[PDB]
Amino acid sequence: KKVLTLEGDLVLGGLFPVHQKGGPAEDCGPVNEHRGIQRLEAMLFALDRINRDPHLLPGVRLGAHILDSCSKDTHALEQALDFVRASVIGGSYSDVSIQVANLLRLFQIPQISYASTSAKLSDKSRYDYFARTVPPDFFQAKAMAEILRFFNWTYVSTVASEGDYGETGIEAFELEARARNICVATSEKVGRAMSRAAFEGVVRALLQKPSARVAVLFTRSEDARELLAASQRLNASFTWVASDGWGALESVVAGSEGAAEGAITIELASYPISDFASYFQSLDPWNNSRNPWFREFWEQRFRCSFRQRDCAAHSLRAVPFEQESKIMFVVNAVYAMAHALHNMHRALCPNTTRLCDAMRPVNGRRLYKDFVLNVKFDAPFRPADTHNEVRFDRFGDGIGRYNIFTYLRAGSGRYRYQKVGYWAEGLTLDTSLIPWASPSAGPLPASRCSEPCLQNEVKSVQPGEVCCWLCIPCQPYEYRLDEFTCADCGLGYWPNADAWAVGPVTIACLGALATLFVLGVFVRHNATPVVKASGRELCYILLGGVFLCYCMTFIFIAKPSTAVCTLRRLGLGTAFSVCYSALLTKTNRIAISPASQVAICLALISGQLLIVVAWLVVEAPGTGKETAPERREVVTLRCNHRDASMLGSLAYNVLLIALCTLYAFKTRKCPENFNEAKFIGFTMYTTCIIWLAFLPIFYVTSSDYRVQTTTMCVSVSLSGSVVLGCLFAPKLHIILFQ
Amino acid sequence: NSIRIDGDITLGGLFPVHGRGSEGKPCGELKKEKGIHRLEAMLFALDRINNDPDLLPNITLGARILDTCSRDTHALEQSLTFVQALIERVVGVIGASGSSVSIMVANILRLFKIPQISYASTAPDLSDNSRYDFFSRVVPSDTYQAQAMVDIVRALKWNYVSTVASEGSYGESGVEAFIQKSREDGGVCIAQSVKIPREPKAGEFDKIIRRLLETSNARAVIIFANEDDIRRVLEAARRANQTGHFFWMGSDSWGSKIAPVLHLEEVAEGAVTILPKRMSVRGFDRYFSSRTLDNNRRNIWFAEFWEDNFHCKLVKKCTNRERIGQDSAYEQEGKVQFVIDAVYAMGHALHAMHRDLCPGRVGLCPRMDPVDGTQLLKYIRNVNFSGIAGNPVTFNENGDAPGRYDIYQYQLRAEYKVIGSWTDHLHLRIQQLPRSICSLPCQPGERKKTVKGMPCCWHCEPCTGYQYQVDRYTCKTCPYDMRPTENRTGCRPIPIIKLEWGSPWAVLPLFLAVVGIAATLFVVITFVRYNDTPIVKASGRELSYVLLAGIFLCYATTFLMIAEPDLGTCSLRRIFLGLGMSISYAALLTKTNRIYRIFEQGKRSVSAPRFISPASQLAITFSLISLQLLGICVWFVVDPSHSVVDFQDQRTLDPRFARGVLKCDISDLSLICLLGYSMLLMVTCTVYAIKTRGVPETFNEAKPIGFTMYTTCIVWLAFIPIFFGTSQSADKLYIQTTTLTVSVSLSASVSLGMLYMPKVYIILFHPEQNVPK
Ligand SMILES: N[C@@H](CCP(=O)(O)O)C(=O)O
Repeated sequence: KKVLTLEGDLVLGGLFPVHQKGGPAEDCGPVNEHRGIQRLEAMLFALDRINRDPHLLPGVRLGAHILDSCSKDTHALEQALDFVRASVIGGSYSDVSIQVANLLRLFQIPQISYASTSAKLSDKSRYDYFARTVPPDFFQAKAMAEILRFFNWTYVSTVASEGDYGETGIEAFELEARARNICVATSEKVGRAMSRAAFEGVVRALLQKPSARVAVLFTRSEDARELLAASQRLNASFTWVASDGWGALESVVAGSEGAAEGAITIELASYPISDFASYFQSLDPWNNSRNPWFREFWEQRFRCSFRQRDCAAHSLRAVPFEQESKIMFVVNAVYAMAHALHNMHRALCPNTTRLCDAMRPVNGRRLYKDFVLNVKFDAPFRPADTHNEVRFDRFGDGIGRYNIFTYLRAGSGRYRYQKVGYWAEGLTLDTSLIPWASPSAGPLPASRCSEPCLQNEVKSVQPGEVCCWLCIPCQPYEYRLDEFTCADCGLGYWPNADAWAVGPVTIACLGALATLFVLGVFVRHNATPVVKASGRELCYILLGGVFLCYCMTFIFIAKPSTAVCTLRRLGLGTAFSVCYSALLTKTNRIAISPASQVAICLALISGQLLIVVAWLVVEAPGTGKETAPERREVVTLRCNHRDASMLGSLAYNVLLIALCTLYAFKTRKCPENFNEAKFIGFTMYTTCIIWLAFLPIFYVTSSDYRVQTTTMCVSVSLSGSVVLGCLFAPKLHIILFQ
Repeated sequence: NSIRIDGDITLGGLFPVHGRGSEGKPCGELKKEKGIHRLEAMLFALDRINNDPDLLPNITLGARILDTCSRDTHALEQSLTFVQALIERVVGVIGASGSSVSIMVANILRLFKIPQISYASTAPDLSDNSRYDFFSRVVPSDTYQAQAMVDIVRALKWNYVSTVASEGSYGESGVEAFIQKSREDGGVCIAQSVKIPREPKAGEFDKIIRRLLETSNARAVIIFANEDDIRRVLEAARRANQTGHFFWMGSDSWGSKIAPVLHLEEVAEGAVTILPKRMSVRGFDRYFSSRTLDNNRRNIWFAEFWEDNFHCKLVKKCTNRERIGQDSAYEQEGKVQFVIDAVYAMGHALHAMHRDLCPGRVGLCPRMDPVDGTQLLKYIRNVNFSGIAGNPVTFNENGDAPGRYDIYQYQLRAEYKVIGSWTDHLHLRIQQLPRSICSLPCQPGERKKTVKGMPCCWHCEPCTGYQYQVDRYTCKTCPYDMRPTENRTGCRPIPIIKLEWGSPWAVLPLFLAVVGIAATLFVVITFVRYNDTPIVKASGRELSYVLLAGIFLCYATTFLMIAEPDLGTCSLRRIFLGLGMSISYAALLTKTNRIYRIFEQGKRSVSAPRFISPASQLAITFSLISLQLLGICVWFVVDPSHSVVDFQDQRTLDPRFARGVLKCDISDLSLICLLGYSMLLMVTCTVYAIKTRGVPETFNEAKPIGFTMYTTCIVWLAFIPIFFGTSQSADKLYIQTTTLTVSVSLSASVSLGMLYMPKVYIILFHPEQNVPK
């Protein structure tokens, strides 16, 4: 009926729960001392201070139409509409703040809540012009997730009440959690309207998944009570944290002081206005009659009656005064609106010290987007030691301050809340104040499983425990694929997608030089008996075997193709098909004239090796990188005829003369130039042995392509040279020394 | 201000009596064709409801009417008087009009639990029941009419179109619904979409047309805008001389309304627009036509109705007696059925409520004064009845009437004729007018490339090179067998070139080789006739035999080098490319060596060189021949004879001139290696000729042999530079072949010129000289 009408140049309407619900009996119940009247009086104290403020709106006296919500939606609109008719700060409970916004926006009238938090009033597609002096409990997600990060704590069970605010906080928490790589072990909502066993069931469900032995709660305290009672009854072993829906609330921790130790709560930090507490404590509305609902307040606050003027004898100040911290939002809402108006006037009435006609109409968005959210200062009457940067984000979220505190063991007294730290936009905490984490207390109970193993080891794929997957190595040829395996690369060792070769080069070159230095001795002496008595064409085919060993050595190291590996294998015949075989006729003539005997031998040499040539030039397998799933960094192989028994045909070609003819060793007894006759008998035998000594490399070195290439290259050059000298010794003795 | 009609219960009503307007009057001209036409009809229906013994029995239904103007901020402010009566009491409203008018009001009345019904705005937005929990239309939304427009464009087989809409939820979401449904169908691309401001500038419309005309593959335009917006565009069309350039179309925003088309009748010929399925109301048409304009009580604008419909005061004051039906002042109102329907529908819902809420009463029941509109809403959705003119009244729970509407054609001679109808499917029959379709179809070989990703559009790109078509969008390379059809429908044989033995160049060796054989035989016959005469025996009769056979083959080989390709040709060619060169040298080596050995042997011993006897010497010649035969056999083994067709050599830029070649596949490796061995015998012969420089004239053939080699080795060696130098020519098929034929035939000629021809002359013509020299 009454609206505390205040006079002014600009009138701000508003809406407070002066009365409780009268349910179906009356529309209005008794007055709300703490929710209604104290908040209104604080509003008025602030409004009078604003009108008397030398810097804030000096040209605009603020009048008012403050409505009685009667704690009902019906009244909120029957009365909110009066401010439209008349041409807003209000909203305590939320059904009211929402519906009022639905009407005010239609007339381009902005609304700031002073107490209503609800996250639904974030939806600007339905509620565009509004601001919330208090951020909804959704925000606590941010702090909650940060507390878990502080603790290195991460993998965790979580709970809401049956609250839609509970859903809101849980969804919000999931978002903030995922952003920080924090995993839900498991979670649920919790009815008020369920048996104690159901509350125990919730606690058991936590305790039934002990991958971490810790949890977090969104709630309202009636639930937090029975949850904490169930925790205590079950002797539940965990640590846990709650939303300020159970912040502090000594009342919850009374049945279960012991279980209550393992926990922290947020509260929105309290910064009571002592100036207003003073004004209210000394307030005496009997005389200061402006607020019409005080007569009821007096009668019930002090037990008296004004019917007989009995309350008149009991000054209101007689009853001790206390206030909710909430008073600061009542005040911030009026100052924030006044400031928005102030800035609006600086923008629309820039050169005038009194309200301008520009502000007679309702301005919509001009207030809302440009001045209402763009508020930034320290709140008046706030304790001097701190700051709240009153501001709103683009959705009207009033930016705020929050105490983070734990319930301490008191072996010498009652258990007490203790500030550990605070939240603001981020978290600060002193660990020494935590009973389960301060270093002397030991570590937090399991709150972890496994690391971001996403590398040379990658996660397992353990069913269920995804956020707890084991760490497992890949295999030494692969590259990163998923969080849990690796793709096979190209060929090479773990790709992430000839040291002694100088040996054979040196010996081959030296072999060739020595070979020809000696040939020139034999050739210079072609007209000398040392050559006339020799199978000179064969002497030369034999000597040439070392020169060929040299040539073959370089072929042996040619980039692999069938063009060269066939020759390579044949070359292991060739070297002695000539280096041993000339002994055949030397031996024969000492042991169809000699000229023909030589031609016959030459034909035999070529014939037998050519049989083998025919056998190898027809082999299909060639060169490549077959390599091995082992080693992997093996590059460019010679033809894949490893340990091929066809090689025995080369050994044969040599033994065909070298072992199979040694009856002729008797030649050493022949009375013709004994220096040579003795050596032919000696060297045929010795040579067979020397060559056989080199031979085993055919299988011995097959395990390593660089080693066997290097080895055969040296052995071929060396074997040939060692052997030639076996008989050249007496030939050169005579030529060079006689 | 407003009309206040007494009754026992009251129903609100809302209509654009004014349009929008200026800042001082947001309410300019009277829109009589949405407003007062329909208002009287509502009031008519209101009286009929009150006069209906079976509807709201014993209850007078009163009313409250307001003028929307059109700028909907006027609606609400007003709604506030209406609202104070709601919270003299009003039960509900007929609210309707355009978008901004309906959507603002749906958000105020629902907050007091007051139901609202629309005879008008079809916009999608109002089907959000979380925002319009108290609301229904009485018509199908733009979700249907947009689909219908898409179906009609697809029935026109058009693909490419321009749209225009003015501001406000109706236009802006409506055309956006058409755009999205068109895109979902995929059979259409939007050339463009043009917004009209609520307050456009004059001349913008000419600019709009010029923009509409840029997309010249469109000949049609779609409209959701209001009446006036359309005249500004079609008036511009007259100025722009676009009359009959275009098809034009409308959602419900315009149609049977005559003020759109009048004075611009040729503009938008055949234009197709939609109206919600509508019938006239004869009882009203009659009443309206016959009503005296000063006998209409409780209608504050009816005096204005006279003034605007009769173009004079009710100065030119004219007699009030004239019926509106007697002048141009009168016609049938296009939507009157809906406004009458909507008010009855609420009356029927109220009736259903009384039979529920107040089942034992007629006349007033106190329970309905503070009636919970939720129950009123239940009957708004639950009541189903045959409406006025027999049109069934039903709408779903989001308040859409189910889709049903009629398709009209603007016919000149001029009226909107029915083309057909739609209920999620078209039933149209056809007037002949332009087409709106994007890219035009493409020729054979014109492989389409899509214009961007735009489904209805392409570039008709002609296929190229050796490619032939495989899809409307795709062409692919024809294999080596063929060069494309010019139409690129497929592919056609590469013409294959053969080496012609009669070509201008092939004819030279073709006949020289024959002459060579004839000359060789002249010599052979003489030698045979004189086989037992010393003049023949002295040079080695058998050695002569082999040399002459060699010469014969040299020429036979060259003749055959230009022989028609076959496998028989390849095998014989390869064996003889070798033999036709090597036999001659093998024979020369044997004989030349015999001379050299005798010459040097005589310096040390009288004994003839051992094995110089023909018994061994002939074998030497044949052994050298066999060594080559074995090498040739290897060449056949590693890479065997084949008659093949070369496509790759002349795959030219213009495939009509692409030519393949039918050739014997003799690799240049063997073409040379088959000659290389023979060359080495030639080299050896040259060396023997050098070794023999000290040989005296007493050796009958020692000198002319040296001479044959002096020339022969050049004839041959000249082959290589030419063979390779000409290897890059398009004509190499005959150039390299004749290069080879010429040196082989010439070498044969050289041998005859020094060793046989002058000897034959003496053997045959001078018997007195037939001595062993
Ligand atoms: N303004 C209305 C015209 C039809 P009415 O006469 O109002 O029923 C409309 O846009 O649909």
